[PDB]
Formats: sequence, structure tokens, C-alpha cells
Amino acid sequence: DIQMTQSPSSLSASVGDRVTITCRASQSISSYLNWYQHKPGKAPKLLIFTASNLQSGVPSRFSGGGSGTDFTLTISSLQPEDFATYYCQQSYTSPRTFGQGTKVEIK
Amino acid sequence: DIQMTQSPSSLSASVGDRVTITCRASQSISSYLNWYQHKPGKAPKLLIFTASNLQSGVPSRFSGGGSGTDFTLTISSLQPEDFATYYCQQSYTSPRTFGQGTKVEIK
Amino acid sequence: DIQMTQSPSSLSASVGDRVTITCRASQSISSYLNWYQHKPGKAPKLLIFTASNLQSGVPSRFSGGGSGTDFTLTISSLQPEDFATYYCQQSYTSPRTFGQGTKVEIK
Amino acid sequence: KEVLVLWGVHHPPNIGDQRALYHKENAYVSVVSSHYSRKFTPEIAKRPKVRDQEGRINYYWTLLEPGDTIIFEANGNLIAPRYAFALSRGFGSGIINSNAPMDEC
Amino acid sequence: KEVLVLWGVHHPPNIGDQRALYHKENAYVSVVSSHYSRKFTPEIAKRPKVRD
Amino acid sequence: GLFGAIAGFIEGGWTGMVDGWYGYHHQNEQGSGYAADQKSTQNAINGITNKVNSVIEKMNTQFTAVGKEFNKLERRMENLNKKVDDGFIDIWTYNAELLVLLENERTLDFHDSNVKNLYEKVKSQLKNNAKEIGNGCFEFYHKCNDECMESVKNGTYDYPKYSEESKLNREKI
Amino acid sequence: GLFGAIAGFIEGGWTGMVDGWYGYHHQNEQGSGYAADQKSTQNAINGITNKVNSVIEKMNTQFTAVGKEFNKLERRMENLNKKVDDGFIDIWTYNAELLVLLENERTLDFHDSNVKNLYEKVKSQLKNNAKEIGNGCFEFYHKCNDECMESVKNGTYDYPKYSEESKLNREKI
Amino acid sequence: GLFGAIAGFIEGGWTGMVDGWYGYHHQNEQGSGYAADQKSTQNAINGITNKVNSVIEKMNTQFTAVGKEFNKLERRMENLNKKVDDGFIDIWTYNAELLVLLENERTLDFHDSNVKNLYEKVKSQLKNNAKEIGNGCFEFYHKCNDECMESVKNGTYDYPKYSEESKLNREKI
Amino acid sequence: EVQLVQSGAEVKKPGSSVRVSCKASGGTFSAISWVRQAPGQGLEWMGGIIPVFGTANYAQKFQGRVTITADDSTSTAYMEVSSLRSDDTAVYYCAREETWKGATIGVMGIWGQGTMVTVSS
Amino acid sequence: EVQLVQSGAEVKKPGSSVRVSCKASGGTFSAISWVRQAPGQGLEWMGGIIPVFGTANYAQKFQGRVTITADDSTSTAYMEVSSLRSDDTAVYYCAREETWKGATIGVMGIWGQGTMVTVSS
Amino acid sequence: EVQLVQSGAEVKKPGSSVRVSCKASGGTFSAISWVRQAPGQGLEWMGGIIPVFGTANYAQKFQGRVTITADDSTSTAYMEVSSLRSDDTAVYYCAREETWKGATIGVMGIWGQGTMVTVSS
Repeated sequence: DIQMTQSPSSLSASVGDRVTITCRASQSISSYLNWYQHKPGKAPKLLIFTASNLQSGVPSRFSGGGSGTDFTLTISSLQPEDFATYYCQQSYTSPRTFGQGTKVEIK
Repeated sequence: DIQMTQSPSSLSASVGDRVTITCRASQSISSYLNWYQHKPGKAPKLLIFTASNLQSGVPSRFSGGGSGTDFTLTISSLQPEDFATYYCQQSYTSPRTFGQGTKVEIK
Repeated sequence: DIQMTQSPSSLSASVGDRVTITCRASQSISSYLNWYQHKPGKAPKLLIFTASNLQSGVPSRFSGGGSGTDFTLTISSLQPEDFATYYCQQSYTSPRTFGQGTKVEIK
Repeated sequence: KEVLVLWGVHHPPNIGDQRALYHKENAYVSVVSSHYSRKFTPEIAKRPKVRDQEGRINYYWTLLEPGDTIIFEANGNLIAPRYAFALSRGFGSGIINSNAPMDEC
Repeated sequence: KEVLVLWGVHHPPNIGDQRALYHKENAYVSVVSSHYSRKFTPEIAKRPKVRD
Repeated sequence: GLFGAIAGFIEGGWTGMVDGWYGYHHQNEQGSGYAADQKSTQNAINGITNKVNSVIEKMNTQFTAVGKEFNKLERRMENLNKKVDDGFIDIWTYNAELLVLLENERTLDFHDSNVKNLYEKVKSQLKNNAKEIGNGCFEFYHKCNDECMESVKNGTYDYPKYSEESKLNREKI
Repeated sequence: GLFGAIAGFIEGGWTGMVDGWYGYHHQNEQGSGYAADQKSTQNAINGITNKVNSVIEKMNTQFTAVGKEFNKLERRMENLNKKVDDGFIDIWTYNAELLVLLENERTLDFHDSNVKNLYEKVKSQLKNNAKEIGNGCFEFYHKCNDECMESVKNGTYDYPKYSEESKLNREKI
Repeated sequence: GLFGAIAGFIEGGWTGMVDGWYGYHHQNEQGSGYAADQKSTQNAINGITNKVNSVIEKMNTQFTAVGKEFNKLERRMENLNKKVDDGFIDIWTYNAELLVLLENERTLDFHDSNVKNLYEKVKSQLKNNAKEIGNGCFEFYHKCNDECMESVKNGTYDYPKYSEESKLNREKI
Repeated sequence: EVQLVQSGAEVKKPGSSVRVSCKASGGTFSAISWVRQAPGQGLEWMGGIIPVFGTANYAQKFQGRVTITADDSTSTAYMEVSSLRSDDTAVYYCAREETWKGATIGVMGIWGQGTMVTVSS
Repeated sequence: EVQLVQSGAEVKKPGSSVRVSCKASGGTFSAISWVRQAPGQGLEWMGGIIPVFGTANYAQKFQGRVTITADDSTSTAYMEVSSLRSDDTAVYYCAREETWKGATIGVMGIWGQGTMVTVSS
Repeated sequence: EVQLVQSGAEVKKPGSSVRVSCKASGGTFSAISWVRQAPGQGLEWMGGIIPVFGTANYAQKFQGRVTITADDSTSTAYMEVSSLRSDDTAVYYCAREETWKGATIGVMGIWGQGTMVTVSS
């Protein structure tokens, strides 16, 4: 019912850069967001849940944020082991809609 | 302290009829009524407690009701195994007073 | 921070008399007082806690009282086994200050 | 029903009692049944004194299920049963050690 | 590895079976190992009848 | 005292309460007394009876709890049986004492909650018709006969027919 | 019913509530419906899930609980094993049944507390803008569009911009 | 958070609270500070101390809990002893962990209830003299010196002598 | 379902005391009620205690002459009436106060079976 | 940390039913979510149940064609889709809904591993 | 009734540290208080910790020079005073803070027995 419009669609970078992934929602979903990285050919796995909390066993370089209709995910620095597509989920109301996918590739 | 005046005093009927037993109370006893059938030469046993609830293991043909100073007990139909005298109890305040007794006999 | 000024400083009496020990406090300590008798050359031990309650295993001749900045300890009668110095403690706020000591001696 | 059987074997405190009482030494006791077929060979020549009695005695027992059959083979040192019993099982009880007297309640 | 060993001793129901089968009475069986050194001396002369 | 009604803002109990637990004291013109609140005390007594009877009946019954005896060669067996009996007793003592204490606390704050819920029930029925005071008491602005009690303890206290009287008494001058 | 919201001053539940537990019914001009309160029901569902999963997982797992067998000469051993198995079963039955009952009560008054806390949350957000009625419902004095719901369920109900309207409607004449 | 004071309508705690638990912050003219509420925190500390010490002392003490050893022919005895030790450990782990969790919850909502009861205590003492705001704070209408704190933390806040001042400040124009 | 087993049948001379038991099957703390079935007359509740309050309430025309005690230890209710008289000839019924919806008070739930107590010569 | 062990790999003709398991390691009552990884497309949540409500919620473009059942007894989620079609060729991922801060709902927490389900000739 | 067994008697030169124990009988989490009995002077509370807060409060004329630690594991309170001086010659008393009405804080309840600590040459 609510569409998760990822923005920007797709960019490229190098090791140790500044990148921001913005998730835009039509209706306000409060702060029940998620942030999944999806390695090509691997099981997806989340990074930030509830848009602020940090999953256990995850490097602190990822810091989510924002609430309502504007959100964010601020990576402190890029390492060669976290290059993939990124999805944002809404769970404030059903159905649960994922995102488009923002890939990062070697510049 | 409160008298349970049964009404009507005594009537007769047949198998599968419409009978109503009215319990009248001077003071309002809220909804803490009871309805005991007393087989001649047998231990008494209740049918409706709190004037609405139904005792377990009792045919659904008995349906109590009413609150305050006017109550009732609406039998859906009469079968040859539930012919006896009927008593109504008040338990809103002590002492606990029973009724007079309304017998039903083969017409 | 609050000084426990015992009053009177020191008096003497006999077996079965009327004595009053007054504890004076600058700031109001509500009712969190105590009353310790200290036998010479023995471990101190309390009599009245919270200014009204009575410790278990204590003769009922001791009766504390008062609240705020004025307190008291009314001994019903004196026996030859409860002659010692007396202290009053405040515990409403830290630090915990004891008293001066009011001795009772054979007249 | 399931009866209980009691017996014993007497161990005299010397060879003299054996020789002068059972008239021959090396006397065995072999009780046998469907599920109880152990043998006793009491041959001892000394004991201490307890309750003014040198020799000793071992009281064995067994259980006879319905339809079973017990056979006592012996030629000495046997304490033959003289009043057996007839149990009815019953499970869940136990002994209480007490000195208080009996009443009704 | 830790193997298991099984065996038995036969108790004939009379001296006749002993005499006519093992050809001599008072026959002992003594299994021994590092921590198992008990002896069996089966010599019995009667039994009831079970399973024929 | 989790809800803070009993020993909270109702300082002391009443010695004359003999028929029910959560009574009243209607010092009105027609008279006085300690008429109980039949619904609330009946439900509360029902609840405590369920609690106690559940404590009794859930304990299953078996025909023995007696440690057997052993001679001087089964010290392993005797020590093991003592360990089982003592561990069962230790578990039962810990569980039973922590229960007794814990649902003692649950019983205390359940009575606290009953007095509470009754207090907010009357307060909601009265809204601003009767001002509140300490000790959980009340003060009806309007003239109040025995029919008040009938409506209050049956829950049918119709606010509007006494509304304007309270509005007048709000200032009275 | 310790807090006395469910079955207290909210007499009956709603059959149309299908998405969440602690919903609403906004009978406003633009329409109606049973929009849930996503934050409160999500937190409540989280809490009950923690409760149930803690009940499951804390129970350790071992590969046997089977009483062994004994012949007709180890009646001591058989009775002792029966005593251990029966005592373990008795302790487990008492503990499990008293648990089931006790946190059934905790679950009931936890749902009661959730409805309560929600009720005082809305009441504090509205203060005197909307009068209270029975059944835990409400009555907004001001004209109230769907943006009310947006602010109420996000907690951002700014009182001042609707204050004077309610002040006018207090008497209206 | 059953009562919904801590993490409810009091969003965050205070880092400067060092003397007591349930303190204050009187940003009055004469000064400021974090003076504790001695009665409530003393009673609360007493209660938690009773809880913890009851958890410790009720556990009885016996001189052994050690499983004995058995040779290669008492595998029945060894398995039975392992079953008793493991069942005792399993029961103790389940009971102890469910306790730790359950009275962790009881401790949390007991602190919640203490903050609550304190909040309604101050609110009842002040009635409408001081308006309420978020975070559990307050706003005295009248001029308020340090004697306010004396009366508030001793419970002797006499409403009438400050009543009319608040009545004036209600509108102020 | 508590199988109440009341006492047997007994007769006594006028002006004495009576002992009618209400021995239950399992430990229970629900209230106790006693009722008189005089031949030709209806039921009437005489006395009863609540193991919660512990107080012994009675009918306002019976107090003093009748006492009810039920030790919580055995949960067995006792029935005593002093100064027996002839017209008290009846059969006595004891109620355990327990319905399907738990132990509720103000109801009768399960009932006894009856103890014949006839006072005559 | 619940080690989810989903079913193996299987293929079936169009217009039939499928059975993909989500056998967990320990008893758990957190929610269940299923997601489709079609090659070249992104994730999208299809259906799921909450063992608290017990109701089975679904995507508004999928209801009817897909059903999810997970018996609380074994806590093993089942995956059924009726009337299979070719473009549904994908790999299927099952989520157990459990993060570090206890079992929280509205998140995914731990994930499955993948079950290849390709519908073709 | 916790039988407090304090340490023995010891003497040390001025300008050093002291170790006076307050070994209890059973595990307890009530507060700890220490008091000085200097000959001819009255009681005065020096320091103390509450095992609930865990903070170590002290008299405003003593802080720094004296430290109190009591591991919750053994519930045994330790007594350290740095830079001993002659006029601190006294006997030391330790309180466990436990009355009949449970463990209450702000009282003394039961007391120790005394440890002679005299600082001289």
C-alpha cells in the first residue's frame, strides 16, 4: 500500500568514501524502517532496524536515521566487503513493501 | 431481610409448553439471583446463577433473565424429567432468603 | 550536615523514675530518627527506629515520639539494667550524624 | 494369588554343631523356582557372641506369582517354612517408626 | 573400539545330564580380564519346568 | 501498595466494616452506616477464593513421600535418597516461600487495585459534581438523599439531573 | 482486570478489529474505520512474543527423561525411581500450572495496562479539548478532520491551535 | 512500563541524580538542584533490599550437592544419579531464570509505580494550583519560594493560602 | 466436582446438641451454606461462614441457637444447634459453593446429599 | 540464533502446488516472513502469519493464490502457492523475525538460506 | 539475626593503611555502616555503601582518606583508612542494617562486636 522509493537509483564509489542512501515513503511510517544489504548470490541481511538501532555483530560504520516520510543511512566509510544493493522496508502497516535497490560498484 | 416472593404460586402443564416463573424482590438485589429446581425427595440443584449464566451440564432450554426487582426464568420447552418446585435466592446482601416454590404437575 | 544536639546534657536518677531525653535537629529530618543506648564497654544497640517503632526484644518501657525538628524518648520507668549514654541519629539525608550522649547514673 | 515364601539357613558356630546335629558337613540349600534358582552353602566354624548366641542365621525370602511353583532342595542347614503368607501387592505405603498409641480417626 | 562380549553358563536339571554330557561334574567357568575376574561354578540337580 | 490506594491516599481502614471489604461511609442527612459495595467485594472474594483453591488443588496427591531405609553397605543409596528428598524439600521450600511472598504481594496490590478502580469508578460517575478530598473521601455539591447511594452502588448515577445544582454550589455567592 | 480498562470502563470489544489489538473508531465527517494504533500494538505483540519464547527456550533439553526398568528384587530401586519421576512430574505440574495461571493474569492486566496507558496518553494529549464519556470513548469539541488522527496516533497533537475552538464549544451560547 | 511513568510520560532520566532515585529539579528563583525525595526512595530501597535478601536467604543450605561416582556395573545407578542431578539443575535453571525475568519485570513496574504514585501525590497536593506539562514536570501558577519544596516533600502543601494567586494567574489579564 | 459426604442419620431428644458433618473430598476454601428441608416447607438458609473473611454469618431469626465452624485445615464444616426442639425435624443439606466458573460466592454450585435429623420421642 | 534449515531444491510443471519448508532449530513463536528473489528483480514480501494473532496476512496482489500455515507445535512454516506459472521462477527466502533485542515484530532479524524453485518445461 | 564476626585486634605505625573486616554469617544485601568509638568521645558515622545504589557515601570531613568496599559476592565489608594518625586510636563497630521489619535502610538494626585499632608507637 506504501511504496518505498529508493534514491539515488545507483552510484559507484571506492574504498573509504561518503555515500548516502535515501528511502522515501508516500505515507508516514513513523520509525519502523529497515536497511537490508543483499550480496549478489547470498541471503539478504539487515543493518539498521527501527531506523536508529544497530544490529548485533555489525560494523559501526552504518548509522541510520530520519523519521516519517524522510529517512537516511549514513555510512561512515566504505570497505571492500560491503558493496551490494540496498533495500528499505516499511512495517508500520501491512503489506510490507521492499525497495528498488541501490548498488555500489568499484569506481 | 429481603423476601423472595415467587409468582405464580403453582400451575400445571404438559410436555413441551411455555411456562414462566417470576421472582419478585422488595429491595433491588442487582443480578445475584439463582434458580433451584427441587425434585421431590432429592438434593436441590441450581440452573441459572447470577440471573444470566447457565450451569454446566444443564439443558439449554432454561434461560434466566431480569435484574433489580423483576426477574424471570423462561423455559424453552418442558420435558418429563424437569417437573418440580422452583426457588429463587438473593445473595446481594445477607441473610440469604429462598423462595416459596412453584410446582409443575402433569395436566 | 545536620547536628543532633542532645538535651539535657547529663542527669542522674534512681530505679523507677521519670526521665525524658530530647533530640534537637536544625533541619527537619521528618521521622527517620533512632535512639541508641551505649553501655560503657559494650556494643551500641538501638531502641526506637523511625521515631515511633519499637525494636523486637526490647522492654516496652521505652516510647519514642515527635517529628520534624522536635523529638523525644519517654521511658516509663528506670531499671538497674538500662543505665547508659543515649544517642539520636538522623538518616533523612546524608551524612548520618550521631548525638552527644546523655548519661544516667545512680542518684 | 501372589503368595510370599519365607525361609532361612542356620550357620552353626563350629564344625562340632554341624557334625553332631545334621550328622554330616558340606550341607547345601538350593531353593528353585521359575525366576529364583540360587543356592546356599552355609559352612562356617566361628562367630562372635550376640544375644547369648554364638552361631548365626540368614533369613531369606522370595515371591510366588500366580501359577508358579517353588521347590526346596536341601539336605541340611534348612529352616523350613511353617506359616507361609498370601500377599495381594498394594503399592504406595511405607513403615513409620513411632511410639504413640493407637486410636481411631 | 570398546567391544561387548556375551556368554552364558548352562545349569542342567540333574546330575545325569552333567555326567552324560560334560563327562565330569564340578565344572567351573572363570572369565578373567583387567577389571572382571569373577568365577561361575554351576552345579544344580533340579529345576521346575518352564517353556518345556 | 503498587497502586497506592490502601496506605496511600486512603490513610486508614475502618473497624466497623463487618459485612464487606470495600465499603462506604455515607454521612448524609437521613443517617449513616457502613453499607458495603456488594459487587466489588463479591468479585474480590471470588478472586481470592480462586487463588487459594488453585494453590491447594493443583498440588497433586500421591500415596508416599517417605524415604526408605538402608543398611550399612548402601551408603551410596542412603546418601542418594537423602539427596533426592532434601533436594525435593529444598525446591519445594524455595518455590513455596517465594510463592507465598509473591502472591502475598499480588494480593496486597490486588486489594489496592480494587480500592483504586472503585475510586476512579466513583470519580468518573461524579466527574466534577462532588469535589475530592484526602483519604479517598468525597464531597457532593448538590443535596444528596439515600437515592444517591442507590445510584452510586448500582452505577446508574445520572450526572445531568444534578449537574446545575453543583454548578451553583461551585461558587455559591 | 487490575487496571480496570478492559471489562472496566471499556465495556465491550470490537469485532471488526483485524489488523491490530488496540485500535480506534474515528466516526468523523470524512468517514470511519478501525485503524489500529501501530506503535502500541507492535510493542505489545513484541512483549507477548518475548514472554512466550522465554517460556519455550529457557526449558533446557536433554536426551532422556525415561524411567528405567527393574526386576523383582530391586523394588527399592523401582520405588525410588518412581519417586524421582513422580516428584519431578509433580514439581513440573505445580510450577507449570501456577506459571500458566500467573502469567495468564499478567497477560490480562498487561493488556489492561496497555489500553489504560493508551487512554491516559490520549487524555493527556487532549487535556480538556475533548470531553470524556463512558466506554473509554471521546468527544472532540473542535471540528476535527483526518489530520487529527495523524497527530493523535503520532503523538504530535498540538493543543494550542485547537484550544480556543474548544473554549468556544464549552458553552456554545 | 506497566504503569507508564518511566519511559512513558517521563521521557528521560537525570544524570545528576546521585543521592536518591526519585528526585526533583526545582528551577525556582532562589536556585536549583537535584534534591531527592527521601521518603519514597528510602521506602523503595527498603523494598528492593527485602526482595533481594528474600531471594538469597530463602535458599536453604546443605553440605553436599555432588554426584557420586560409580563403576562400570552400576550404569543404572550412574544414569539415575545423572537424571536426578540434571533434573534438579533443569528445574533450578527454569525456576531461577523465570524468577530473574519475572521479578525483573516486577522491579521495573515497581519503579514505574513509585514514580507514578509520586506523580499523582504531587498532582493531588497541587490539584489545579500548578498546571501539568509533558515529561512529568509541573508549572506553579503562584510565586513559589523554597518553602514550597519544604511543604511538597513533607506532604504539607496547604492549598488554600496559594489558591487565589493561582486563580488570578489562570488568565492574568 | 467435590464429592461431599455428609454424616449419617441420627435422632436425639429435645433440648440437646447435634453434630452433622460435611466432609468433602478435596481441600477447598469456598464458602459453606446449610439449608433445612422440613417436610412440607421450603428451603431456607440458616448460617454459613466464608473462609476468606472467617466471620460466621447467620439468619437474623437463628443466631445464637446455631453455630457453624469449619476448620480450614480439613475444610470439613460442622453443624451445631443447641436446644433442639420437635418442629426442627427435617433433613439437612450442605453446599460447598463451587460452580463451573471457579469458586464463586453468592451461589450454591454443588450440593450435599442429605442427613436425616428428626427430633421426637 | 536459530539455525533455519529450509527444504531442498525442486522443480514442477506450471499449474500445480509447491511445498517449501522453513524447519527451524528451536521452538520459537516469532513471526514468519517469506520473500521472492526472482533473477533481476528486487525483494518483495508475499505473505506471513503472526503466532500471536494467528491470522495469515498477505500481499494485496497475492491473496488466495498463496497460503502460509505454521503449526505452533513444531514452529515449522509451510509455503504453498497454487497454480504455478513460469515467471514465478525464483529462489525463496524465509525469515524467523528475531533480532538481538528479543523477538521483535516488524523487522526480519535472522534469515533463511534459500530454496531454488524454478517453474519451466 | 546475622552473626557478624569482625576481624581481630591489630596495631600499626602512623601513616599506613588498615584492614578491618565485617565478615557476616549469611548472604545479605542490606547497607553497611562503620562507626568510631574513640575513648571519651561519642559515636560518629564515617562511611558506608548501599548494595542497591552501589555508590560509596562518606562523611564530608573524611572522604578520600577512608574507603569502603564490600563485594556483593561475599557480602563482607572491608575497612580501609590511609595515612593513619595517632588520635584515630579507637575501637571500630560495623553495622549490617537489618531490623525485625525486614532489611530497612536509615537504621542500624544489628551491630558488630568491636575491633581494637590503636595507632601509637
